Amino acid sequence: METFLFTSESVNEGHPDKLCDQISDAVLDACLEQDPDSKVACETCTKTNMVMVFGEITTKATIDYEKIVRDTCRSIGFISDDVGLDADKCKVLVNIEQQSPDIAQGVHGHFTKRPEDIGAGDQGHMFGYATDETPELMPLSHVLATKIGARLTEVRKNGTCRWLRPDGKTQVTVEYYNDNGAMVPVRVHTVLISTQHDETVTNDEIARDLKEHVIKPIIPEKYLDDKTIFHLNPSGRFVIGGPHGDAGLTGRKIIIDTYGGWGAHGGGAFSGKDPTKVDRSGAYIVRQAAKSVVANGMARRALVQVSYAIGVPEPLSVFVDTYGTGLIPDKEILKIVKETFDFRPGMMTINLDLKRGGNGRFQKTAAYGHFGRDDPDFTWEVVKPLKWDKPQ
Amino acid sequence: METFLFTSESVNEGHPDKLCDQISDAVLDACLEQDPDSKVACETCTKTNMVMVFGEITTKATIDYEKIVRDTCRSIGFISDDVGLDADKCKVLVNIEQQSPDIAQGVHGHFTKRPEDIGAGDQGHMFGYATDETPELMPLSHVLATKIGARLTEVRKNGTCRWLRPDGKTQVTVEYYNDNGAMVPVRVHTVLISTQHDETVTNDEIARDLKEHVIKPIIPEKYLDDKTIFHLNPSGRFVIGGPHGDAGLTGRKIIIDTYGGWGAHGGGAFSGKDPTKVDRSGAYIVRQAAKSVVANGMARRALVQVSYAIGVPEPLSVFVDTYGTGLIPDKEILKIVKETFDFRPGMMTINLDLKRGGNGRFQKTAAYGHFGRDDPDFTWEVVKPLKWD
Ligand SMILES: Nc1ncnc2c1ncn2[C@@H]1O[C@H](COP(=O)(O)CP(=O)(O)OP(=O)(O)O)[C@@H](O)[C@H]1O
Ligand SMILES: Nc1ncnc2c1ncn2[C@@H]1O[C@H](COP(=O)(O)CP(=O)(O)OP(=O)(O)O)[C@@H](O)[C@H]1O
Ligand code: MET
Ligand code: MET
Ligand SMILES: [K+]
Ligand SMILES: [K+]
Ligand SMILES: [Mg+2]
Ligand SMILES: [Mg+2]
Ligand SMILES: [Mg+2]
Ligand SMILES: [Mg+2]
Ligand SMILES: [Mg+2]
Repeated sequence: METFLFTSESVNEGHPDKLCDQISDAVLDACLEQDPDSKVACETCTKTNMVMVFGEITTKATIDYEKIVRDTCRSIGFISDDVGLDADKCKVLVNIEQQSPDIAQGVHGHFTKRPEDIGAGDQGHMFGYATDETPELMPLSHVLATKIGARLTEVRKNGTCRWLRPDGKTQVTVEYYNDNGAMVPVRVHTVLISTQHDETVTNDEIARDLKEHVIKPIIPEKYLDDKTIFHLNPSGRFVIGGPHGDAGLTGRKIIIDTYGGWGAHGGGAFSGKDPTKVDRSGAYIVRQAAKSVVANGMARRALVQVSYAIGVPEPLSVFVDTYGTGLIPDKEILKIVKETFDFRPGMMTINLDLKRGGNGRFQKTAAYGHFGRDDPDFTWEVVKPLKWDKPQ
Repeated sequence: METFLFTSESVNEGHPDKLCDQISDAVLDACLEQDPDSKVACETCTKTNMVMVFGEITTKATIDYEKIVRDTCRSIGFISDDVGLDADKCKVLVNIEQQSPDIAQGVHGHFTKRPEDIGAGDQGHMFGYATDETPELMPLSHVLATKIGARLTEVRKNGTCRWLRPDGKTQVTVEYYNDNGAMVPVRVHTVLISTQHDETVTNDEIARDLKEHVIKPIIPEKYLDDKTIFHLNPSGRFVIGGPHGDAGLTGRKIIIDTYGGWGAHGGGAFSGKDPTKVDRSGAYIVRQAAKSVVANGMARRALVQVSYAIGVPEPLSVFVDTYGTGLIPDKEILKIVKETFDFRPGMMTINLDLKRGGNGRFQKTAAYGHFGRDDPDFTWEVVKPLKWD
């Protein structure tokens, strides 16, 4: 049986880049809760004892940027210089201005353009992907790395591993077989975790606890064997973490946000962006398309690209590829996708309910990936029925 | 003839995200020039009247961060509030500290580990890609978007289009034919440019000038026809730009830095990173491997993944896929790539000469893409001979 090794990583919510995504999306949530028509382009960065929120917001909302920043950091567990950032000591810089009027006239006519006439908030390209290899129609390498990172957070919060600190990363190498273009996981080859820790725990205790409390409960037993490789805190010490160890920025985890290196990426970040930014609304809709093609049994795997021009409602290009797993030709799947899905940003916003913030609607997307989640707020995970001649 | 549409974009050196990449790599260059063993992790961000350099540097170098920032902005053409940032008046913030000692012990033993023992400076995965569809073994959608963006900067600087301002973007949609897994460009479907401009030029003049001075000189005539679509400054006004129009950050153009959506990306940014950061040295080596497989005639297309753990010299995984274009099996190409290439970071650094800064060695990688360039400083663009039958 010929196989190959494919690797995906993740980080948890205490990773300093993920912190920035969550602050950017906490700001988006706060704007939309008061003004659903908010134009939001909120970037965040962090380093030792410093968070800065910067970029462009036009909102009728009254927003306390400082509070949102400190509250977000506090909830993730950045509550002392000892764990790499103190939410209640750190400098909070704010360099927020209104959206460029040159952008605003072209995109939405300063909040006068009707939904079907709203232009793309910028140019770019976006991909959606789905694979039948997991029930959430996501790649197993990604899913396993992601769920391990979430389990790492959970055993700190639930008091199972009292020695953990917020900042952690994971990486899973899966051995795969190609079944007529479909991806069939064989076994997990290598599992890696690097997690921040206090000074009370030995490397033997870290290794024991990570294997028993974190990795074993998440990876299906059928994928683990006596030859599976384990790298557990390979640096040998990870006491210094969060912004103290490593500068964070919004949009530096776009592959961890998406498909772990499977499918494709157009390069646009998600977090801190209102849905006129097709970086977000476009990627969500082409995930809905890719997932719908696979969930309807039209294909075992699907990749969809869309592209846009700033100020133009209609996409410049659309493609569908099923890696030869389609039960009808890709040209016919492309025709069905284009008849079923409205790629116009004004339409995507309403059709996926993307102007709703609050109850951390977008903050939830900013850690543990945007795709393959079952929370009803993830509206682009809802499968659309597709009209086709489905085999008996 | 059955075809499909594939789109790639670019931005030029005046795009605020690309400005950040160039500042981050200007800081790397400046450190390496004095201290080749500099540990550099320099992030940059920018918004109206403000640039900030932040992250971690351990260097024996004496560095003027403010001068490097202002010189980099000045050279790109950010010389007034009128064109979106004033290199001589903007606030320059600096939050640079030394590398975490916890990282330093694990990666390089505080500058004591020998090359073969240097660990990956972090975990992660990187892909390299090559395609025989262009002489540079890069995807045509990416190459055309990139070369159009570079021509856009050129006609501003050389005084061909004097209305231009530094900040511009491109996108090209190519109609492709699949030839048994190989990619064969048929024609250019859609060309888009959005460029910053002064108040002295009409939208009709912009469209005329961009077609005649920027697009026509770059796109091969064989790819352009009467049905090619043009979007030329479709927003209708792009007077405000650079940091004034839009916040920039290092590492927010990783697809424009690489293959324009072709192949794959592991998510690691390049700019501001010394070569112990396998995000950079790992991506460079797997581009060299993918390109070498294609240039040796082993395949018409090649994707190579490598992955690492922090502190471990040897990669955790390697894969080769030729999209069914391989003339020998992918398992055998993987065996030749692993016998030919040394993926240990301490060895990659020396083998690609990545500790040399100066004459903007890394600053030049920080706009117009890291791959498919002819400049001899792009050491990873050198084809290695591969032994096969
Ligand atoms: N008035 C205008 N009309 C058209 N384009 C404009 C414009 N003002 C600015 N732009 C361009 O649009 C660019 C934005 O590109 P991106 O950086 O791709 C946006 P982003 O939302 O930060 O997404 P990213 O995640 O891809 O960085 C600006 O930096 C500039 O080149
Ligand atoms: N001592 C240590 N041992 C192991 N891991 C550590 C560590 N100190 C920090 N790390 C982890 O390594 C992370 C670095 O993750 P990344 O953000 O991927 C690095 P980067 O150079 O910024 O690349 P990027 O482009 O992927 O963002 C830190 O944020 C932290 O989680
Ligand atoms: C076209 S620049 C990208 C969007 C811009 N940041 C805004 O505020 O809408
Ligand atoms: C493992 S954290 C990423 C690297 C870090 N910025 C450094 O200073 O080396
Ligand atoms: K960093
Ligand atoms: K931005
Ligand atoms: Mg990072
Ligand atoms: Mg106060
Ligand atoms: Mg973009
Ligand atoms: Mg940007
Ligand atoms: Mg990384």
